[PDB]
Amino acid sequence: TKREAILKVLENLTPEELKKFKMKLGTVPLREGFERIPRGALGQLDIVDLTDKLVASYYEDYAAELVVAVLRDMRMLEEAARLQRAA
Repeated sequence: TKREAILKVLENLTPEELKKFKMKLGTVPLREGFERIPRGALGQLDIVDLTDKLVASYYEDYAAELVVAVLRDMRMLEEAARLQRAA
C-alpha cells in the first residue's frame, strides 16, 4: 500500500512532469549500499515497472522518501504531501 501510493501519484503526472521526475530521480544521491539505476534503463520503464523497480531497489519506505523528495524538489507539494501522508 506504499507501492500503490507511489503508483497513483506518479500516474497523476503529465508525461512532461514525468520525464522530469524520472530525470532528476536518476541523479539523487543514495544511502550507502544502494545503487543508482541508470537513466537509460529508467527511461524505457512504464509507471508500474518504475514503481516496482524503485521498491525492489530501495525498499518501500526509502523509495517513498526518495519520491517525496524528488517531488518537493519539483515544488509539486500537493502530490508530495499526499504521498507523505499516504506513508
